[PDB]
Amino acid sequence: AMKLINTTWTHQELVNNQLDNTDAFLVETYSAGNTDVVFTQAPKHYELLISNKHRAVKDNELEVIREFFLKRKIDKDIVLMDKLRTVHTDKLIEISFPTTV
Ligand code: NA
Ligand code: NA
Repeated sequence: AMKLINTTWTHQELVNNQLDNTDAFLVETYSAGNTDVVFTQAPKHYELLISNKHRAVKDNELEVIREFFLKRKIDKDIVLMDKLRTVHTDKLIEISFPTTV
């Protein structure tokens, strides 16, 4: 089955572009097979950007990716879990996780 692979080490342009020009203070990238994930933390919000150049991203994929970040990467204690926002477009899913701090 499909595992999330941290690919940050070979996305150093993108990591730095996002750190220097955005409110993000953490930027990481991951593969989920041929699906690409960008994960960030900034004051007041974490973000996941999930996209797939070839195909629509499937619902079970979304669920596996989301629950991986929630379990491993996101401090749920500061997240506003009733205020999650998920924007679904054609080949792009955007999940916002507001935070107290
Ligand atoms: Na920044
Ligand atoms: Na963020």
